[PDB]
Amino acid sequence: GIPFLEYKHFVTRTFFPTHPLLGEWNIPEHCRPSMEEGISLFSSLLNNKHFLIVFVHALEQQKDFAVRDRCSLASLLTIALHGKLEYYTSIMKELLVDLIDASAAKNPKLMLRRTESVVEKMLTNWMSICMYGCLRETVGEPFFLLLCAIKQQINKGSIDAITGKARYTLNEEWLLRENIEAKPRNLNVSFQGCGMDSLSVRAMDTDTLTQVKEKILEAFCKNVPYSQWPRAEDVDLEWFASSTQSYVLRDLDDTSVVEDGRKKLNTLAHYKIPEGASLAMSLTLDTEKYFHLVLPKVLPEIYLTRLLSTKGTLQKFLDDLFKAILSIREDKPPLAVKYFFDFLEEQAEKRGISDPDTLHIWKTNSLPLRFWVNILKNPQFVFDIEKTDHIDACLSVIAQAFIDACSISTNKLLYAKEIPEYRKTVQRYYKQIQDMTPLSEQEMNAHLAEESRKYQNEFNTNVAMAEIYKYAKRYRPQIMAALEANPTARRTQLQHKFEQVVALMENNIYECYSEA
Amino acid sequence: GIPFLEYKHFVTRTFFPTHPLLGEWNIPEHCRPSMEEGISLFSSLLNNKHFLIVFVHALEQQKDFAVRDRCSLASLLTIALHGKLEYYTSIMKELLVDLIDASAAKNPKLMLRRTESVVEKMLTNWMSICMYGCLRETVGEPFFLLLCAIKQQINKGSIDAITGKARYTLNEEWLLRENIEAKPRNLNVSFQGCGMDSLSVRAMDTDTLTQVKEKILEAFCKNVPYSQWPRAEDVDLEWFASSTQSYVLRDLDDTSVVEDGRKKLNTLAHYKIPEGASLAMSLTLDTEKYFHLVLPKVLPEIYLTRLLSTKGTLQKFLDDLFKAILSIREDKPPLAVKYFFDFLEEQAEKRGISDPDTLHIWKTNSLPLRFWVNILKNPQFVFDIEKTDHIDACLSVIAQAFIDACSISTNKLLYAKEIPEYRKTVQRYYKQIQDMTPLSEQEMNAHLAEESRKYQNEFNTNVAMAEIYKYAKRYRPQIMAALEANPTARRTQLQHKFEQVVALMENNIYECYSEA
Amino acid sequence: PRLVFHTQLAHGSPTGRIEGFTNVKELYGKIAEAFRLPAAEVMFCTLNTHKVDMDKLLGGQIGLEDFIFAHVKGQRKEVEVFKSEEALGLTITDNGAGYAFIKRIKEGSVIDHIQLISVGDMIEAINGQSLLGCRHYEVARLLKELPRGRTFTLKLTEPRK
Amino acid sequence: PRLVFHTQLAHGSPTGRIEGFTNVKELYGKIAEAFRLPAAEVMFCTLNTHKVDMDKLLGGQIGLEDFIFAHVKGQRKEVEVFKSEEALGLTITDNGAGYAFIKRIKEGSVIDHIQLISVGDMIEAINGQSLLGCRHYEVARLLKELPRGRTFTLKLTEPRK
Repeated sequence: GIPFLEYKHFVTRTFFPTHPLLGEWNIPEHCRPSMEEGISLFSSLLNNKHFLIVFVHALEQQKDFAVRDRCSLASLLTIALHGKLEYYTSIMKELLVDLIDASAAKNPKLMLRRTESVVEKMLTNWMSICMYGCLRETVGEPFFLLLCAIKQQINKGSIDAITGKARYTLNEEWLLRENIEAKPRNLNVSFQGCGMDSLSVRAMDTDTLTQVKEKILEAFCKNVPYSQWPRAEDVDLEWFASSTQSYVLRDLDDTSVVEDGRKKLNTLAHYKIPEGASLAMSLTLDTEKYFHLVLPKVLPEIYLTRLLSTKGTLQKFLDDLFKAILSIREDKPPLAVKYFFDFLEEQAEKRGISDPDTLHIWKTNSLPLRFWVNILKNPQFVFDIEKTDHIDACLSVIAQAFIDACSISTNKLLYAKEIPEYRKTVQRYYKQIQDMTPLSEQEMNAHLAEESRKYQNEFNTNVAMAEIYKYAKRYRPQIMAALEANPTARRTQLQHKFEQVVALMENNIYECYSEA
Repeated sequence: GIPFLEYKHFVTRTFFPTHPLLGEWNIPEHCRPSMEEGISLFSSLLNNKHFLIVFVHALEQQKDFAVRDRCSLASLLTIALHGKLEYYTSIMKELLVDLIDASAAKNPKLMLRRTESVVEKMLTNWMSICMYGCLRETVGEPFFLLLCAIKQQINKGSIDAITGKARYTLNEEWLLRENIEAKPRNLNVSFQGCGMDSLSVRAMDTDTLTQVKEKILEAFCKNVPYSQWPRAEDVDLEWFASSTQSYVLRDLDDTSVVEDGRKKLNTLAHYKIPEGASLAMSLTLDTEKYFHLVLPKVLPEIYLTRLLSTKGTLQKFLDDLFKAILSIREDKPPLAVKYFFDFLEEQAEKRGISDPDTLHIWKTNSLPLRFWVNILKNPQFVFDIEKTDHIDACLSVIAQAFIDACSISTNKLLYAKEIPEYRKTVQRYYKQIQDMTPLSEQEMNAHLAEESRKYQNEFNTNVAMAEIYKYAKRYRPQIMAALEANPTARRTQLQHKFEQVVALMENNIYECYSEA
Repeated sequence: PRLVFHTQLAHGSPTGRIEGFTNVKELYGKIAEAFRLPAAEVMFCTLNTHKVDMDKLLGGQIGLEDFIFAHVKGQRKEVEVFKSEEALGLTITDNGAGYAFIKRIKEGSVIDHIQLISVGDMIEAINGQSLLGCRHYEVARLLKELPRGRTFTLKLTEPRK
Repeated sequence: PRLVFHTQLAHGSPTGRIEGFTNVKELYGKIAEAFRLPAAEVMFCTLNTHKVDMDKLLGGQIGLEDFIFAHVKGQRKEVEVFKSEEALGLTITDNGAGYAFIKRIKEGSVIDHIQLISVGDMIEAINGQSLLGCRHYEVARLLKELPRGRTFTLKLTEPRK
């Protein structure tokens, strides 16, 4: 029962830094018949390769067409054409060749290192689409179990509510460096008729009540997506101290202590909450002002020990994940990855680039770094789960280890002894792909056509096109200049069919002028 | 064949410092049905005395309702109600009483001295309407002959084209004080098939050719209104010096002389134009740069002589005019003047103001100074004639003499010996009016109704109302406050019928709000 | 849904009438029809000016660009107001159908302080005294008359949302 | 001349259709009719927003506020132009019916200097070569191709005035 996101939200969240692209269109009925035919005609243009390629090149020669914009067009395109992924891939390959031809002067090992062109973002989105199946069927579960394993592990120790520093972590910059006597507590909590009648929730002596409330919310909502949980500040917490009395417990009230100007957040220890205490849950910061646990060359052994102990706990979970990501399920091999890696090798040979290490870099820069590193750092892209600052800092260490495994060569000493074996795994992976029988254009296109067909009515392509047309407007004379320059565009009168759209979208034939 | 203006232009020119008020309405067909009923309803309101009186009082208590504005409302009103002069007079009398009651603290001799209230301008317009008949039937001809007599008289001597100073004038500040040898010339001028074949035009040696051109234009256009004349700069002038040659004559060309930095305007003398010279006329300034005749305690006798000689020439014409203005034609006496003067005496007695000199002042301040002085100074209000700076300066002297005759008590020494006899005439006039049998409200109202009826379709009352409504908008809450204050306005729900108009004119019922 | 447009020739003509048009070519044909001209004689069309103004060129559809939202009566409320100042701070118009409501509430005013009075609220009574038949200026009159230093009672109705 | 307006209840409803209205009271009656409500239930109407925005209150008639002036072909002209600069300085669109004309003439340009070329002038030929069938961008192409330093000839037509 892993809380996977449905494909349209996965796409939405990884394509953009997007409610409009999943619902209806916001064009008033005033100009609705007008823009209806406008977008229709513009879709025909976007699917005309002799247009779209010029259209992208032209836009990319304008200095005020920022990187932020280039990535927007790419994602807008991926959505606009998501029903025609065969065609979309055709365009991406063409634009990738153009990108390689442009970088024929530069060092080959620098290809696809960053995402600063339309095709590079396109490539990332392509990878997102093709790898989503891998997530759903293979990688998602070990990824998720790891996340759980991290959460459970960090919670076996104190965590500072303000700074996020915990006793246990993978990240040495997040070590709670106070030697805090943490006393575990088993609470007996009830909810307002929700779930089971009473649960045994484990908490620490040192937990603020927001922290205790979060732990109780986890205990009562295991089989539910996070987006449906009550927020910790949407629930109250009573303590049945006896049969005659009960008290509301808060992080801050008339009993909170002040030390050197700052107010100390209330903890279970503060209220002298006893072991076994029965609670009831119901529906209902300026660091210079407050504090929790942190009263304010070489790592002392116990801090190193704690980095090791949490490394140790997570290690099987972590291996399982890296194995899932860097291995071929013989059941169903990675067709799209084979297809693209072969395209890389193909383009490499056409230019006499045979250096095994350069090819390794191209593949690494195409899939593990494009896709997987951002997934590890952002599990909120894949699952309906809480994003917390600390767990992200742990995933940062892990993502770094992944990055290092795909490489060829202080804070990097923790996973240092596992990186060689990971490199072997990555290299073995790349080889395994190079060994599996190649797939024809026909087979790939059949697979792509299936992705298109599966997720037909997910995205509002009209809205996507409408956004693309805005760029098409802002550079209308440049686009026109670029179509006039291209022999094939003029021969087919694409200049007319372009302005035909501009006239319709603007409801004004006089939005089409020429200088002389 | 006096070139009188038609009544609607006379009205237009004296009511305002007004093409819109003689033609059609500029309200688009967009809001035409809307504003149609708006203005219709607003006319009903304006003709409701219990509204209009409050409406005027309310507007006159606002500090930012300037004098310029007050006079505009008055003239707009006179036009809006020109078909209902009985009612209009009724309103003016009511507002005049209010104006007298307000000035019950001040000195009685100060009434109607200036035009700084709505009723005072109304009064002037009233006088304009009622006196226009006098102009057409009695005063206009002697006034016009005088103007001709002045023009003819000044032209017997040199006139400087730049400064307007002439040899002959009534105004000592306009005396050409150069002793210029003026030689008269008889020219034989022809026009392009216009009028007679050749005319004998009289000009001076010293005339610039613009001046000569103007003299020829007068000679060819006697029986025609000035507004139809060719402008002097719209005609060329050739000189047949012989049968072999002719030359174009200009104020300025390649033969013009320069003296001490300035260019001297060409004159007949400059071209050595001989006596009897044949010319042909056809259709075609910075004082530091150019000059004409003026090369730059007690009046020397010859300048006094010239003031006397032109005074002398005009004297019979001038007496005739002043007699026409200050006398009762027994044929048809001045009904409107009798009617109003009696209203003055009536209001005077109601307040025990019996001082003969105070009453004299009230009458003087009501008709001779309100109307006649501005007519003398502005003959362009009455006739289709040219307005020249110098003749206006002569009429200034004459107007001053008129002003002095209506009074009771250096530059005023010219007509000094005629003023006593004029005073006798004025006093005799006032008495003659006080002696003629009084006319009933009935008779006056029948006379007014006839003026209304005669000039029915002259003025665009809709446009007039529309302008009035603008003021009605700008002070909508004040008007509303003033209607709420008045017992009779609230009792008749004038507040509703007002806002009913505002809603229609604005096409918005939500242009009607109230604060609380 | 039949649209009718008014029409003149830019150089002077009587006013012709034209039925709604889909594209610009159809417009010229219709204009030429109404003035008995070959349609190839029309050059271009302008809006609300006879002058050759290219900022007023007409190159698209014209039509009703207006969506009308109606607000129905919703929740009935009854609030107390203590008139501490001379000005309550509200503005009152009416819908031209007997109901007078709040068009504005001046910021910082007495009414602006009351959570349960919002804009677009119809006022039905003042101290149980109904306001039926009362124009917006008569309603505002009644409010200003109310004793300063005492509490009055409004019966209100919010539009449904 | 039948107007049709789109209609919703501000709190949510399907879209109803309403025929043109003379005053505001008739509007409410028509709205209530289309949604089967007593007409006394309507409080007020807003335009292009469901929100309670008093700046978008609808308190008057709505209708075609547009007067369409058509420009007919008038005087034919033939002018010479010496292309001394790279840019002639004119802008060319077309009426969507085969005629392409001058929409703009840049101030200070080569064309701006020529008295007998004004805005709204149709261009019919370039050196006697007709421009029938030529889109506005194809006409501007032909002009830029013309030899710089030589003189070309335009056949023009002014709209009648």
